[PDB]
Amino acid sequence: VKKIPTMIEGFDDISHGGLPQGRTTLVSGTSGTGKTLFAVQFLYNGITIFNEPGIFVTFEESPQDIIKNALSFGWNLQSLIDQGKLFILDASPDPDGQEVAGDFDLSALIERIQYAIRKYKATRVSIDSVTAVFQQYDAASVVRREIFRLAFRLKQLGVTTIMTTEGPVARFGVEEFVSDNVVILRNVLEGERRRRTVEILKLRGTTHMKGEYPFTINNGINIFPLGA
Amino acid sequence: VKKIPTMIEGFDDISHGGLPQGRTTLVSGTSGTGKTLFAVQFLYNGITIFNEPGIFVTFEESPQDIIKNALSFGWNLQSLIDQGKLFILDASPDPDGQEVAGDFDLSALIERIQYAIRKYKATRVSIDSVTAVFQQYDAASVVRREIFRLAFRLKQLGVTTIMTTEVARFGVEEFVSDNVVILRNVLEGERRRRTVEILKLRGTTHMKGEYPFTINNGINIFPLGA
Amino acid sequence: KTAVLKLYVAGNTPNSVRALKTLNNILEKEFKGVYALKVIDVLKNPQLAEEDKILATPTLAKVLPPPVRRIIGDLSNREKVLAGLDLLA
Amino acid sequence: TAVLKLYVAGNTPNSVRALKTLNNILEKEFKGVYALKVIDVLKNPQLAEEDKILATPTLAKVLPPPVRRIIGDLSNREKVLAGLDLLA
Amino acid sequence: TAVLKLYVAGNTPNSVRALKTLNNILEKEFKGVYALKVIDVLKNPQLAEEDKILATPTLAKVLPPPVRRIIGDLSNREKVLAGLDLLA
Amino acid sequence: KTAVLKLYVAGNTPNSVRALKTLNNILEKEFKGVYALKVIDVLKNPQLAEEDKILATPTLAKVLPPPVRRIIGDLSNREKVLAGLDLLA
Amino acid sequence: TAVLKLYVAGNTPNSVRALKTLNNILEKEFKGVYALKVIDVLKNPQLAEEDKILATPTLAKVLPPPVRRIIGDLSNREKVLAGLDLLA
Amino acid sequence: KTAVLKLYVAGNTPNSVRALKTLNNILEKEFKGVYALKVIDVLKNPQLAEEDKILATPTLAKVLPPPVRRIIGDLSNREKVLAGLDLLA
Ligand SMILES: Nc1ncnc2c1ncn2[C@@H]1O[C@H](COP(=O)(O)OP(=O)(O)O)[C@@H](O)[C@H]1O
Ligand SMILES: Nc1ncnc2c1ncn2[C@@H]1O[C@H](COP(=O)(O)OP(=O)(O)O)[C@@H](O)[C@H]1O
Repeated sequence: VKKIPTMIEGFDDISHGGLPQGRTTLVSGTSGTGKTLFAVQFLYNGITIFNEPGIFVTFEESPQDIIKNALSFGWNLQSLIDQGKLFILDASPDPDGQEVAGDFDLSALIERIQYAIRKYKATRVSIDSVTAVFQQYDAASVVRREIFRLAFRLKQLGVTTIMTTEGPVARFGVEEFVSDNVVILRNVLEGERRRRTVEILKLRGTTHMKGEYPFTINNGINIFPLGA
Repeated sequence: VKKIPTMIEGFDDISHGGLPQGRTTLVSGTSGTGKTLFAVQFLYNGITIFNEPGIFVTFEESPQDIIKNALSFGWNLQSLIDQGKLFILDASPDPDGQEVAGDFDLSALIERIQYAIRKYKATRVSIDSVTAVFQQYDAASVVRREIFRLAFRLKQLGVTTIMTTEVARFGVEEFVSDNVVILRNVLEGERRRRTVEILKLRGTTHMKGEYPFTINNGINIFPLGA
Repeated sequence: KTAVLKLYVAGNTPNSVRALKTLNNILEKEFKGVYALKVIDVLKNPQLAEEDKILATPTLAKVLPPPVRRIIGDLSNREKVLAGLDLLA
Repeated sequence: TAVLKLYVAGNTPNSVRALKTLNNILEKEFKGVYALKVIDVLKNPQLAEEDKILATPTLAKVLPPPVRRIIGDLSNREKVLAGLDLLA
Repeated sequence: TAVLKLYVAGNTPNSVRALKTLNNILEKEFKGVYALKVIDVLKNPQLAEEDKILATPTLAKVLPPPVRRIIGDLSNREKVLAGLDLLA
Repeated sequence: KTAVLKLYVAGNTPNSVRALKTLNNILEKEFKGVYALKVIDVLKNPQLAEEDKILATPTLAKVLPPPVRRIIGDLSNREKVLAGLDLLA
Repeated sequence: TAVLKLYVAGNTPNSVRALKTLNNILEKEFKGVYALKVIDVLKNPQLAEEDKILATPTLAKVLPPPVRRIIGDLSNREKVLAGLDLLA
Repeated sequence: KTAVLKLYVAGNTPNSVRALKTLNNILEKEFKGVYALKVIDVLKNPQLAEEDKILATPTLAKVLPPPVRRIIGDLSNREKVLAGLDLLA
């Protein structure tokens, strides 16, 4: 049995030592709950504390805007990225969109990822919004298969990896089942207020904390439930 | 008539004698509720207490990853496989995926199963996530036929078998079977309670309802005696 | 060169001699001899099917020379097999 | 200064479909629209990343106008033979 | 010792479709694959029950291999003329 | 022998002389004479339609010789009527 | 006393489709089934209202039997050339 | 008489020279000369596209002589343009 630290303010102790290693971790929530942020903060903890080099893969967002995103909490990346920090794989859509004359195998992306890793010594990689890839290419068949070959490749390489994907509590598996341990971040609306909470359904073949617990954001995501 | 023990902590008495025998029992719950666990631990219970060899069929999970699973409970299976006792059948999809040029007769899998059993003399079989083939093969037509001939073939062989399938709903095109346990994970207030409901065993003494449970080294359950 | 392709069949089930009939003519009418064949009656020697861990019938082809791939089914649909034939370039 | 560039994944079926149909375009329609470049992105993907590709087989063109890139099997002969052109 | 057996429902349309197309198979493809038996299950259904049939028109075959039974109009000429065969 | 078929029509509604036009040529081009016909203008003698308790127009055919059956509609689709013709065997 | 009457909307495309195909019917099938009347309902719609029409292009017929009215582009040549007829 | 038709294009985007290629042959193979044309590269003179307040590319045709109408798209589908051609009657 394996395990890896994260030290997000108060998350790790629920996972009793953090994320699984060499295994694919999927993170899902409704739009607007800081999934991408969770990925960013995760990997930034990694490289800053453990010097566990990172790859941030982005479909939805543009790099310049993800750095201007993260710079809000007081993290300056590109100048420090010159150190050989984290590498942002740009998978933002060609604005001109694309035309199709046949089906594709997304080998370009996965192989690009693994060169990026084997260049950056990376042991940790996050991946922002796969549903966008389902809404990027209107072929819902293959993207399942090639996301699967990605996650499997990452399990082979033994790297820690994260996936972000898009009604909270009710029927929530989004559209991309295909993963091996799952965190679900939901923010519920009751009366006329908002409670941001984290549920971990279960972490497969590993200790996990029992149930869902509310959280809020600061410079990095925080909550500390359990005392005693 | 007849039934077979599970000797998993506190389930056996809910079923009033454990799982049925010579019949295929379906185990279903929403994803993330430890169905796979129930199956693995079922065959491990069989083999460790009775020396009743088992065949564990796995699509979703990876074999080595099922053993790295089980080492959490402190059990060495690879030693048990080399002992010639339990066999973990790898029916996981080739990551390279599939291309299709026609209809299937899914004889290959079933023949693999029955060769595995008739070699290991196995009396226990788990099948984790038939649903995976549905997430593999887009033909909901034939899998009907081949699941039925599978479960039936197993009843010829008379071995006890388990099928796992993917809140308070039905069975998501899994087709009725002849005895069914639905273990449900409930979300109430702002905490979550894992419970086991056992829906039916046809022609057999049975306990009434849903019953709360938690996990240790093996699944633990809370019956009611005295 | 030295192209290889190997097939898994279920005895003489209808779908699969559909498959074989339609196949042999494909493999020696297009080109007489890329490569000969092996047929596997998984009904009376299935442990070979198990060590290759194949799952379905009729399951066709071979993954050498590169890459590792390959295709299952009725094989009536000639287009997909002649789209999945490799070699030449 | 004719130019045309193509991206492939080793020898995946989709990409030899692609290559066959492409070269056959290049020697049924017009012999020399533009020279060619083929890339097995498996052992030189940094080129694919400078090209910022995400999918295979990706066929692309820069000058003459416009700067363009279309992906796939290149099975749909109609749209790709509609996606040739020039005039200016 | 050639054998082939067929089950019909009196003279329902589906079953004279079936019979026409069947005999025409039997005298366009091969004159004598196997002798025949036709059963109007309306006045001898105990034969249908020993055959444990549920549907009409049900066409079946026992030896040479394998033991087999297919049902219907036998309109889909492709699959039934694919469901003939032998070799062994 | 002595084959019988009888038809119910609605005067001269479009669908039903579509039906009759397309029909008569079917009944005497395939085979000139299996059997002659009866046409029923249910608009001005409907009690015959009521004693036969028929419900729709255009409603075609007859249920003797066996079995009791028979078919309704536009009858443009020649396939289904030549699939529903009985006799010969 | 042959009669046939037609309703159009000025020169909307649907209605010159309609008119073309109609006159071509009238001079491919039968030269003179029935005389004709065409109405640009834009500057004499009271005629359309006495005809109680709701849609264009509306093609109609009164005697010989029956009293009838069918609408549209008259593109579906099959059903309209099936909606001619007479005999009685 | 004096028939008019005018077109809005987006420079040399694929869809739109698809459109133009397919179009010019329509406009001078059916009939050599109903009427000549105007093409508008909305990429480098768009205020004409804005005063006509057109919204899409490739946007085809003209609304005089009557009525005011007209059609957009790939224009591969020859049927709809030869269904939308007006004149003659
Ligand atoms: N200073 C801040 N205070 C509170 N919330 C912030 C601050 N900066 C960013 N956020 C939150 O971060 C979130 C971004 O995450 P989200 O909306 O889920 O986008 P994504 O889906 O890309 O993660 C926003 O919802 C925003 O409310
Ligand atoms: N330390 C542990 N505590 C509790 N359960 C564990 C532990 N280690 C492994 N497991 C079990 O291993 C199981 C793997 O099965 P899983 O695939 O999660 O079932 P499901 O199909 O319901 O998701 C988990 O459900 C979990 O119950």
